[PDB]
Amino acid sequence: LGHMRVGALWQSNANSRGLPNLLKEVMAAEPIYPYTHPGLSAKQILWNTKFNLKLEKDLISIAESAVQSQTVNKVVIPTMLTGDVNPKSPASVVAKDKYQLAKQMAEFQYKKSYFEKPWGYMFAYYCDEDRARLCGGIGYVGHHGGGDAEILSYTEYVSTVVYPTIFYMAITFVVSLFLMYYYIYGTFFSSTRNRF
Amino acid sequence: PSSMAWTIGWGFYAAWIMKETWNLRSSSVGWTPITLMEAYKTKERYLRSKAMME
Amino acid sequence: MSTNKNVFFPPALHLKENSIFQYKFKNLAVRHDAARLGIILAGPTLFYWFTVYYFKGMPNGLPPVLLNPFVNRNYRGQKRDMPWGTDCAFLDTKCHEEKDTWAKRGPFFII
Amino acid sequence: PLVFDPKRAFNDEIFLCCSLCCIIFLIFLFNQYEEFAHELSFDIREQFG
Amino acid sequence: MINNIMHMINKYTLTTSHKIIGILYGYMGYIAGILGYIISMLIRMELNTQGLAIVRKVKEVTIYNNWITIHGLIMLFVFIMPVGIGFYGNYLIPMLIGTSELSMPRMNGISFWMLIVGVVIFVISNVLMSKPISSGWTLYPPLSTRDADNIGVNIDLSLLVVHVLGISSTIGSVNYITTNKYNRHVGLTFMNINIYNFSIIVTSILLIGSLPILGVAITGLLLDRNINSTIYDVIGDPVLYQHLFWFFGHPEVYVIILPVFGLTSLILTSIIHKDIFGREGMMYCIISIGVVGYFVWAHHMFTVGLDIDSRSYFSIATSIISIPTSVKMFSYINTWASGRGFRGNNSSWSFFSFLICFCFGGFTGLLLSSGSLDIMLHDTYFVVGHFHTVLSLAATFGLLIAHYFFLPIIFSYSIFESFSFYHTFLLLVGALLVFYPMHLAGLSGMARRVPEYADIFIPFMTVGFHGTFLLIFSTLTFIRSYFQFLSHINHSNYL
Amino acid sequence: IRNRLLFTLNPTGYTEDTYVTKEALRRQALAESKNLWYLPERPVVADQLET
Amino acid sequence: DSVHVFRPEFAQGKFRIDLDQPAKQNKLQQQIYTLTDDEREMYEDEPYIGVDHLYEAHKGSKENPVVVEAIGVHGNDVFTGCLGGCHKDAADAVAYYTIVPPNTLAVCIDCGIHFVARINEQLTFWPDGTQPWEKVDFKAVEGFLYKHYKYGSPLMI
Amino acid sequence: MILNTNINYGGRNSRLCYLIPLMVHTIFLYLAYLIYYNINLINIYLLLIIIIFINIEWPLVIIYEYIYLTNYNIQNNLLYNIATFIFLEILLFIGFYWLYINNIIHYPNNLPYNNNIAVNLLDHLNHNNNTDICLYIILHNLLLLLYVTLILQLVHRYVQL
Amino acid sequence: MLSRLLHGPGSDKGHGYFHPDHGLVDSAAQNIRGPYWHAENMQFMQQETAAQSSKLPVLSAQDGKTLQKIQLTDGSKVPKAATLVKWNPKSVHQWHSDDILRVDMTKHPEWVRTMRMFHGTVWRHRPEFRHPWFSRGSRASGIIMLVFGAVAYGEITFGKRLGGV
Ligand code: HEA
Ligand code: HEA
Ligand SMILES: CCCCCCCCCCCCCCCCCC(=O)OC[C@H](COP(=O)([O-])OCC[N+](C)(C)C)OC(=O)CCCCCCCCCCCCCCCCC
Ligand SMILES: [Cu+2]
Ligand SMILES: [Zn+2]
Repeated sequence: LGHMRVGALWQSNANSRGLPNLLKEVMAAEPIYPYTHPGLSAKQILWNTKFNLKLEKDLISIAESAVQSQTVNKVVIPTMLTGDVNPKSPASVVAKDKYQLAKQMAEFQYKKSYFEKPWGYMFAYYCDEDRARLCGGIGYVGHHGGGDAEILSYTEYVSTVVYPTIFYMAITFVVSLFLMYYYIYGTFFSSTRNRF
Repeated sequence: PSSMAWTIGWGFYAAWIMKETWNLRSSSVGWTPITLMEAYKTKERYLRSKAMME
Repeated sequence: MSTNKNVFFPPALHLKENSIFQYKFKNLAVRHDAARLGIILAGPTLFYWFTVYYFKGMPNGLPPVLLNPFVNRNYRGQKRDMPWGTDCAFLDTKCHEEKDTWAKRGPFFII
Repeated sequence: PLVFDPKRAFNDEIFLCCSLCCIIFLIFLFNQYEEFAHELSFDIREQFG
Repeated sequence: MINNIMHMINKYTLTTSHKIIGILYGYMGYIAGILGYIISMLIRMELNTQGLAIVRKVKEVTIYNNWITIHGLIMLFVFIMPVGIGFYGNYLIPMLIGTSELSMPRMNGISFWMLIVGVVIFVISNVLMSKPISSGWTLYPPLSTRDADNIGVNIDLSLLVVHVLGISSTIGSVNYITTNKYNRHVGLTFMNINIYNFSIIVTSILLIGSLPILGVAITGLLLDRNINSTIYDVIGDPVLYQHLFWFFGHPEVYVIILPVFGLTSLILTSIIHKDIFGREGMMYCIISIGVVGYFVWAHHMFTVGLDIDSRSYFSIATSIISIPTSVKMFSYINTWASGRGFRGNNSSWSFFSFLICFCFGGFTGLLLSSGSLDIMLHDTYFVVGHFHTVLSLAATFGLLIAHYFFLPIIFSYSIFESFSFYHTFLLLVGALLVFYPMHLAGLSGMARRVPEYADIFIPFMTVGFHGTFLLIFSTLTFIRSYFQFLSHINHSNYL
Repeated sequence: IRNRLLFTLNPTGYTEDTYVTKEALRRQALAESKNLWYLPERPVVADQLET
Repeated sequence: DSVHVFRPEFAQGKFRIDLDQPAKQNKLQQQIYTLTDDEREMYEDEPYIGVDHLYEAHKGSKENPVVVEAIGVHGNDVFTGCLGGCHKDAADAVAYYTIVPPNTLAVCIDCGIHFVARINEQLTFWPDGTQPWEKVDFKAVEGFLYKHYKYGSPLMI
Repeated sequence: MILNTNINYGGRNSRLCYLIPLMVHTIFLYLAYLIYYNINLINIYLLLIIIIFINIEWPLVIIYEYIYLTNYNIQNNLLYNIATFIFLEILLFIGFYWLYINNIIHYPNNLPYNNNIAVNLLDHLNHNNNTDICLYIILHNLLLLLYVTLILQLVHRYVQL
Repeated sequence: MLSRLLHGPGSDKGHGYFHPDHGLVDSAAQNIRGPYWHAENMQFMQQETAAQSSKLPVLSAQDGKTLQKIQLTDGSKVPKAATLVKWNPKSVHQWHSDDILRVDMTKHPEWVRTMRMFHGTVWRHRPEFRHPWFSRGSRASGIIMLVFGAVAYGEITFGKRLGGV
């Protein structure tokens, strides 16, 4: 029977490889709490966790008691079309006045400095790493593409590459027809020469 | 075509089968005198030819 | 919950006819199929035997066909070895008896 | 227990129809075999035959 | 251990898994191809030399005739259909439509082992028995039936081999059609399936319609030989036999070629990183070629004495079938443009050679379509040049594209590109030196199926000699490359 | 060889790897019940040639 | 007057699974069709319904993703896909497939769409005629589910 | 509890993957041996017994797979395959009719006998009449087969309703 | 019509597929919600429960109340004391009612054969293995055919038919 497995817990096989933990891959052998809880030691972190846990318990109890023992003065039933499972979301994601524009601009600047450039650099590294993985004779890296490739849109390509090519093909067609007829028969419109 | 068309077609097929049955039997009966006459004629011709050759 | 209930104890349904048969012969498709069957039974079959009765004591005077003449008795010198050895047609039972054709029997098994 | 029931078998339409069709097919086979041997003059070694 | 041996045998004999049956089909197809190539080398050595250098007798030319007939049959029925259709058809068809197995799983195993019994009977009859069949792959009577050199049971066993091969192909065709029709994942419409799947479907439709007629023809041959009937003798119609055979015959060649088109399109989509140009057009052209191929069969019979109006009709129909193939060629040429195909890839260069050689073969075969001009080119080496620059230079290179593409995916090892380049380039050059001259030898008047030729045809056969040496080099390189593919390193040191 | 022929006479019967004799059952039963006085015995160990 | 009893369909297994819950199984095996060329032309010039699309969050946002459900084994990667052209710059010739871990937020950076392919296992009662005909409670189901989670169960193949 | 897979019939390994090919091989070698030595290597009844016994596996597996593995997708596949098989049989009959009628549609023919008119009373119907073809019995058999077709269609529809 | 000949909607492309008038009926609907195309000319009968079968091997998996709720009938002659309930189309629940009379189709040979395939035999993944001796015969036949083929090849090639030695 060999080494039969015991239980049926998850194993990384061909059908499943799991969801990678990038945080542990990057922060390997380095603590995370100096970034998530700056300036605190382990005992302070534990004490803070305990204090906040008790406070959260109290607040949750208060909220549940409130919601479960309040008198109903109004009933709100949203309007939806028949056959529709859920009502449409009443929240819009587009700024309407200029103050909302300024608020979203400040948010965008922060996000750019702190959430978008990190994504860009991570993706650039991922692309280069895929290249390195496929390099060295394993895959077809460097066989085509690169940064010197000339990428053209559909309109540019058809207008500047396809039509001139077909034009040259047509001219070649006519010229070859005439030259081949002359070569074989020795005339242009009279079939064989010295015969008719 | 509907079911009525198919019933009509089956009726026509039955009529054709009946026609063929009757025609076959009547023709088989009707060729007996002709075949007998042909046999007698060829028998007579054979005997006459043998007599002449002898 | 499962449909197996109606498989184990299917409902019983009430008819106004003495049997399903009668009830099932009110559909026009079944009626037309029965009509076709009756057409074939009535017309051709009863007529066939009628002709058999009408010409029971009369000859079949159709002239015989002419297959192979006397001068072509050798079939132009063509080989005529059947796969069963002799030179007899498969269903010419009488001709087989004049050429055995069955003395060369094999074994029941490979040996 | 699983026991064959001739009563139910004979009170079933599919059993009757298939048996009748098999019988008619056997009759047809025997009749066609009877015309291949003792009816015809031409064998399988001819042009039309 | 007995348990391990029985497990292996049962794994490869009781299987009904499409992947396993696909690899079995591929292996058998490659082996049959190699055997046919060896026989072809014997043929070429007979042709390359003067004075019957190999057979040494005029009474023994039946050996050469056996060679040509078995070469034709092996290469057509046992090499290119098991590889083109059986191998990638079973392996890929369920995968591309997102299903588990083909419908009728058992019939797949039945099909493969029917192929195997056919190969076994054929090899035992034509190798281990004396005086085999010597009538070309087109088993024309009365040569096949009424002939002194064809009396043994080897001929009958070969005919029954043709029967079993037909049975296997029919089973495969039915299975492919049924699986593609009903087993597509939700959201995949019939005409959006992969182009290879559609080509397999049309090939299957071709095989279903025509094989029973070939079965009838071969049974006629068997009955003539054994029951001593005159179906095709002097009181018969050898032309009837030819009509039936060729009603099967041309659908067979289009069956051979269409899956190569499907595979080439699929692999192109994979290796150029761009979709097919005019996918709908290519699919419709495939189905059009499939349908039109059923109305042209008698273009192989322009000299048997057809009616003049029938000759005109068959030339017309051949032109009609020419049209959609041109559409497909233009679609391929435009597909390759604006792509990013790998520039050091045996698949890319094999595609180039496939395209060029197929265009050349199509043109040469379009010359043969005209009835009148077929008076001067029937049963010459022009026809051999045609159907070898098609079969042995386009269909073969399509299978080489598939081979150099799917090996890293089936086995998980890369491909030795330089080695494979040597193989492919020498295969191209060596074949072009053997087959191209045949064309100009056909026009000059050389007849086919002859081991000895007049002194006027020396240069063509000298060029053929050169080509045969190059072909030997190329095929040895190929087999050695594959052996090296599955072998670990043999030298290693410290630098 | 003969052993293979012994268990194939009953196609629905056990095989060599799943057949247990009465003595083997008794030994397994003694082993399972952790009797103090059951002194386990060593199976006959064979070298290469014997096998 | 007579009594008739229609002959029931006795088949079990896959057939009885299909006939117990025809909505779910039909959903699994119901073919849906895509637009032809003229239909694509007729669809591309249809109008939006209201000005909501100018304000709301589209279907496929980081907060309103496209959640899809497959059947399989827990933890097995899910096969999903587009029909192409969710964006102007994305290909549309043929369907494009994807292999993604289950129960995770994935983003297609071809079109820009966030999706939640996830797996629901089709655990069903052993179809041998012992299925329950009336409402069942959580006890027996609790035992079966515990055994399946800890050890696994056979496949209906 | 069981885990439910796709609707597709996954498939089972079987011995029919090689038994049917071996049966074909046996039949063809039997024919070859009968051709060579004009005798039977194995009794024909024994051969037919082997052939019948090999093919009893189909109904058994069919029963046990219908009881357990069947749904509408599988049924549609099976019915489409049945249709294709019927089509193949039709094509086989077409090929054999082609074989038969090839020399009959072509009216002119070189005959051993005379078929011109005004030479004998019966010559003018020699080529266009094979007057031994058992027409009466053929019509009787036709009636039998019409019986079978109509009865079977009636019963099929009746049970289907 | 080609469309109707090839089992399509027909002339009207918005039309359904089933035509129960000429035998093209819906098996799924019949099995799940009964043949509602016979609804106008058939009626359920309403008033021996199924509890007598509560101890059988396959019906013991059900609760006692479930079998008590089911009422049985001989299934041959109309119970003269039983009222008639109209069969209502478009109602998916009337086929599952417990108030209507039913018939115990558990002694049907097909029922017994199915449950035996599930409850009366050891489960084999291969139906051919479900019959042990037949599988033995089949593998023996395979070996016999192999031997026959080998012997025939040997005899035909060498010209000696093994009967003289
Ligand atoms: C698919 C069919 C096929 C293939 C591949 C070939 C391959 C070759 N054939 Fe032929 N041939 C026929 C089909 C084929 N042939 C037919 C039908 C006839 C007519 C028979 C008749 O006339 O009666 C014929 C007849 C024929 C003749 C007739 C001679 C005569 O009639 O006078 C000659 C001689 O020159 C010839 C030569 C060759 C050569 C030199 C090769 C090759 O050596 C050249 C290319 C070599 C290859 C390398 C292909 C082999 C591939 C393998 C190595 C397997 C590996 C797999 C792949 C590479 C994917 N062939
Ligand atoms: C897979 C193999 C294969 C393929 C694809 C073909 C394709 C074609 N074949 Fe042939 N053929 C054979 C395999 C094949 N053949 C074999 C094995 C034999 C010999 C059988 C035997 O006798 O032994 C044979 C024999 C054969 C003959 C017999 C000659 C003779 O026996 O007398 C003829 C003649 O009609 C013929 C014609 C054609 C034509 C017209 C095509 C067309 O499909 C080709 C059309 C392709 C194009 C035309 C190219 C596209 C062109 C353009 C890019 C545009 C140009 C268009 C215009 C000018 C309008 N083939
Ligand atoms: C003898 C001539 C070549 C005969 C072989 C022709 C192949 C026939 C088709 C079937 C293929 C079968 C297998 C093929 C095996 C390998 C064939 C082979 O030799 O391929 C390599 C040959 C020769 O390649 P190459 O010599 O150009 O390679 C040098 C290029 N780099 C920089 C990468 C080292 O293939 C081709 O050249 C085909 C593509 C033609 C495009 C020409 C571009 C020139 C290269 C860039 C230089 C700088 C700009 C110059 C300006 C452009 C003006 C010309
Ligand atoms: Cu052709
Ligand atoms: Zn997308």
